[PDB]
Amino acid sequence: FLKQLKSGLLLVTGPYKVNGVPLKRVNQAYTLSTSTKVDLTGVNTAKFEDDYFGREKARKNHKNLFKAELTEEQKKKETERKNARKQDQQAVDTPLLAAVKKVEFLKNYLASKFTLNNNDRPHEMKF
Amino acid sequence: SPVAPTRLWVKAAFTGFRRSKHTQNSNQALLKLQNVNTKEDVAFYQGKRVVYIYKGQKKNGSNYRTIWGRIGKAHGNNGVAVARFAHNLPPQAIGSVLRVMLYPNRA
Amino acid sequence: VFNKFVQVGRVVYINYGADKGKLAVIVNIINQNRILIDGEHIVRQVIPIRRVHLTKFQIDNVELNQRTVLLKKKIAKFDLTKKYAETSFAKKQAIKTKRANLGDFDRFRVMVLKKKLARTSAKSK
Amino acid sequence: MFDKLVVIDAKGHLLGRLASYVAKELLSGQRIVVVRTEAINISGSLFRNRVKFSEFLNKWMNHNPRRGVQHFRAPSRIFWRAVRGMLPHKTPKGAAALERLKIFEGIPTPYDRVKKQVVVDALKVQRLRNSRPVCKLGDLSASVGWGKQTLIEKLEEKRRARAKTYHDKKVKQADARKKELAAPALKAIKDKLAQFGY
Amino acid sequence: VRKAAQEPKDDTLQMKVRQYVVSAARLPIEQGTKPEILQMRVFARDEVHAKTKFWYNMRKLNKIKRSQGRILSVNEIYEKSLNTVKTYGIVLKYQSRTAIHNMYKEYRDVSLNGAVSQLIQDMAGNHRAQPDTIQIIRTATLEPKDIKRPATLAMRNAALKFPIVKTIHRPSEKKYRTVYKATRPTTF
RNA sequence: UAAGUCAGAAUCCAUGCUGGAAAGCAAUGUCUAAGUGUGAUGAUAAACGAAAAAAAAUAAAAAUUAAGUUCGAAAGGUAGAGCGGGGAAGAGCGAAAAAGCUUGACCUUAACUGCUAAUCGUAAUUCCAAAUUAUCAUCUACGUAAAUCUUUUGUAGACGACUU
RNA sequence: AUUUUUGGUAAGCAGAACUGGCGAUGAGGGAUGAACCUAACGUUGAGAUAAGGCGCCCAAAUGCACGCUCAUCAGAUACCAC
RNA sequence: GAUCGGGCAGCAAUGCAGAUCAAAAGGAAAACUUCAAACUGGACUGAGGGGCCUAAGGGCGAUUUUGUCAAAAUGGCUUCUA
Ligand SMILES: [Mg+2]
Ligand SMILES: [Mg+2]
Ligand SMILES: [Mg+2]
Ligand SMILES: [Mg+2]
Ligand SMILES: [Mg+2]
Ligand SMILES: [Mg+2]
Ligand SMILES: [Mg+2]
Ligand SMILES: [Mg+2]
Ligand SMILES: [Mg+2]
Ligand SMILES: [Mg+2]
Ligand SMILES: [Mg+2]
Repeated sequence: FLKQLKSGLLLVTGPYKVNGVPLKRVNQAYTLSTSTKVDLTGVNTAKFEDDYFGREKARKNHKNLFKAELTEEQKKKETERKNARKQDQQAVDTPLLAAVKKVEFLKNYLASKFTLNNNDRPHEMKF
Repeated sequence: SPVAPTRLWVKAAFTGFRRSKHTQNSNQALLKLQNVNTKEDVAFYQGKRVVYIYKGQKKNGSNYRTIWGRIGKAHGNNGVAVARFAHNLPPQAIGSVLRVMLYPNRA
Repeated sequence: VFNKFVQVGRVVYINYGADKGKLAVIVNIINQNRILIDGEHIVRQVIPIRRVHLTKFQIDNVELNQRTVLLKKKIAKFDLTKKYAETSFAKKQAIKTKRANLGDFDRFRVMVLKKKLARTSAKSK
Repeated sequence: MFDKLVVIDAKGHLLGRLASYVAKELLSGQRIVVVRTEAINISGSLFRNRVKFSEFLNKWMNHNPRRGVQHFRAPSRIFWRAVRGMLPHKTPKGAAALERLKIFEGIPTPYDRVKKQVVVDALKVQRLRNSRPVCKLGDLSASVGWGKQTLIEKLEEKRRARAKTYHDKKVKQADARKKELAAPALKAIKDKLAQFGY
Repeated sequence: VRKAAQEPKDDTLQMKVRQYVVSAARLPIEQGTKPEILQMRVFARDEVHAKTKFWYNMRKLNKIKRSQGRILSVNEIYEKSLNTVKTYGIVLKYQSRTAIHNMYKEYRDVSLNGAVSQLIQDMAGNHRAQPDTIQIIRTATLEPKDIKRPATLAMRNAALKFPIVKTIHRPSEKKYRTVYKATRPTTF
């Protein structure tokens, strides 16, 4: 977790090298808060605010039967946005890898997925 | 591939609808969540969203189908809870396992 | 055989109560189903012998109907605390308490530590 | 109730109770297998339960005995009738419930290996005052002429002997792996975990 | 569900009897007078209940009826020390299908309320008595020289030991309850 | 007689006997042309560790009050690595419903290393395994064994059925 | 039907009194069933109940505490089946 | 200080230890009843389509944001199932 946007969404980085979850808008509701915390000493969040993730959507109109695809201009714009993001990430991920790399298993622990064990009891669990 | 990697849903059973000897409300299903035992523990799931998945002929390229609902309330003092779905669950469903999911996390 | 008895001044475990997981001593036997209970961490209670488990600690210093205070003293002098604390029972119990407090990372660790204990034993030398 | 197949060892279990439990489990989707039925217990004089089973032998469809009730004399079926009694067995749902239960006497092949389970509430020791009367099923099925008791015993012994083999091997090796767990390299990791809240 | 203060934390373990003192006077109510006050000890589960018990006994014992008198007050009595075991005697009259009977009973308990509750349960089970029918004549906390019953005197010794011969398995909370487990419990 | 024990009936249960389409099971003779043939669509009262083998005893013991256990558990990828996992043939053992266990050509994979993850846009089953089996379409094989009717017998028979 | 009643050995018989009810009336409970128990009905969702229940058929306690009981004919409750 | 007993002593005469009741002088606390103040998680619902109104605080009885939807999708029909 990085910071909480004004829209309310959570700002998020799986370190894209470790997780594969690159940089994400997420909802508070859809997540579980672990007591494991990594410091971001490299906090860059000022860069990123809501308007950062837009997207451009095709026109679904009553004359095309809401049958839509994106134009070439759109392919381009979106490609450019993507490269831009790829860049902006390393900025954030970079101090991250570092901070995370200094915590013993935290790299693997981040790489891993969270499953329930049969015997588990999510209602009494301590995270 | 051997299995699905991570399944984050708790297993629930569909007991039946909420009923009296001669009468049944089919609006309220009853579930028993795995390793959920007393009213206290059931309460923990109060708002939670629960799914009913089943398979069938191809509908929009997916061979499965779904009914979504929420556990609302503790039914009786062992672990049993009323669930409401969008479409009241079909009755053969009774023998079966439903997915309790942890999605509803709020402040 | 019959070595462990319910006696005036027995050391008992309170299970299935508001007081579960707590040691206590027995001052009197009220009928055949209920005993009179005390200790540092528990009010003076009447409890059905059913809810209780005999601990194999008999304090012969205890006296019939002993006041809460004097009891607490005798109990302290006996080290129910140290003695029980060494018990396989309390050891296991504490271990449980440990497992209780563990986070996602703690589990994960334990898992990698668990895998290692397995795959590494070939280290003869 | 969620384990894929429960297998219950009916030994020292009380008929009616083991019954109700397995029944519910069945209704709610648990697929069960009960074993060693010949070992189930019933509260009462063996006599009294023979009186009773006799009284049952006595019921029949008048004009045509070969229609309707079949009076089954094996412990397996005694239990089975018992459970069918506690389900709505004429209901398609009840049917399913039934199909889930399989029952045997002794412990047949597929079931050597799988772990046998117990219903705690159903135990003679747990349920009945020690000095009150009881029967084992196979004794009843004896009085009513189910011939296999002797065979089952022999067969059981055979399997007991395979057990001692499994176990002994399992012990020997499992001591050797516990001993080598106390060696230096791993003693380290042991300590790491203990501290970790073993 | 209204607890009297001297009842146990677990409502299960004892009946809802409490011991009351009720006192009233002939209705005419003359001011400066030095009234005859009629006072009685009743065991009931309510103030209301106590009033009933009161009046019943009072109309049997004396001329008075309720339209003829006034209730001055109802005061619950409490037991001194819940720290010791005491042997209580109780003297009863109850009504069995044939006739009416005077009984003397003893219970070892921590409260006179407990003595009574135990008395009622017993009287139901062994004698099929109806609570409403039961009349407690007199109640005494017993001095050792005075305790007559064998199941009472049975428990006086310090050398008292019960092995617990059979332990019926009873999980600690519900959270631990399983129908079927992978191994068999033990007794001891 | 309450526990505990003997004797003991034209009784009861068996033994013997007749049925036995119990939509039960076994052993055995021969055959099933052509392939451990493929394709598409499907169904299975219930896949996402739906994980897990001592035996016996509950008035036992020197000693352990709960499977309130233990084991497994990392990315539904690629390239390497290879703790480890699975197993041809044949040879061993194994029968209560023979379910499988050993050895074994070989097949495979975890730590670790590099790529690849992001635009599936703050959720909508995480559609993939295993055991079964239906339908349609097709490629190869145009064969093999046996039965029945049209005959026959009278050890049987209303007709079918049955012996031959 | 409750209570009160007369003839009658008696009757799920024959007659009377007050209040109901059933007929003309469904719903839940007494397994079952005109006159019992709760309760009186427009279509529908929620909640908490009455009568009655909560081992399984069956929603809900194999709850927590008491007393008493072993039947080679146990017992299991209003109107109810003696 | 006084009683008592289901103590250890003691051969007895007696002491140690208790438990109950308790003087003046001090301490420190539990359960119940009543009446109040306040936090957090759920379920069901949103009838109506104004500018009027006032105790000057508000009332008059849900708004906001976002995602998906072209394909038989949604609703229905016939048949069947629970
Ligand atoms: Mg004999
Ligand atoms: Mg006869
Ligand atoms: Mg009257
Ligand atoms: Mg008449
Ligand atoms: Mg009247
Ligand atoms: Mg009336
Ligand atoms: Mg008419
Ligand atoms: Mg009516
Ligand atoms: Mg309703
Ligand atoms: Mg019980
Ligand atoms: Mg449709």
